[PDB]
Amino acid sequence: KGIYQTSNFRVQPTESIVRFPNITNLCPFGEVFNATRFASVYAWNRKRI
Amino acid sequence: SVAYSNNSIAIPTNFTISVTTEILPVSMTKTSVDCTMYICGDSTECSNL
Ligand SMILES: *[C@@H]1O[C@H](CO)[C@@H](O[C@@H]2O[C@H](CO)[C@@H](O)[C@H](O)[C@H]2NC(C)=O)[C@H](O)[C@H]1NC(C)=O
Ligand SMILES: CCCCCCCCCCCCCCCCCC(=O)O
Ligand SMILES: *[C@@H]1O[C@H](CO)[C@@H](O)[C@H](O)[C@H]1NC(C)=O
Repeated sequence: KGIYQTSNFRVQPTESIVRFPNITNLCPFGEVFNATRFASVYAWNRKRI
Repeated sequence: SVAYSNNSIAIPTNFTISVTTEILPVSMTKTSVDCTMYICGDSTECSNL
């Protein structure tokens, strides 16, 4: 007999949402991994994606 | 410096009724802790671990 503390009141999620930016184009996989020429290691090329 | 002598006494002729306060703590706040909420708040993987 007595009063007992239990877990705090839990609420389960009902649905899952995903919010990504409006992006359409594919990344330049051909330009990066299928380039005709590659740089030398001392002059390594940096490309912004 | 008390004027001590071997045959001298000091006797009050009046009195003061004095009221003073004493403050004592009795109780502190009662607390309870949900461990799962504190450590692994709404994370099922953390709760299972
Ligand atoms: C004992 O002390 C009380 C208070 O400390 C004295 O009463 C005061 O007496 C003066 C002069 O008569 C008054 O102006 C005050 O208003 C009195 N105060 C109060 C609270 O009554 C009292 O006279 C003292 N008695 C002796 C014999 O010394
Ligand atoms: C064209 C540049 C793409 C930049 C992508 C940035 C985000 C990182 C995601 C990973 C991309 C490379 C994954 C390579 C796939 C490896 C497949 C394999 O295991 O054979
Ligand atoms: C890679 O480049 C070569 C030569 O331009 C081409 O024949 C091939 O189709 C390219 N592959 C891809 C996956 O783009």
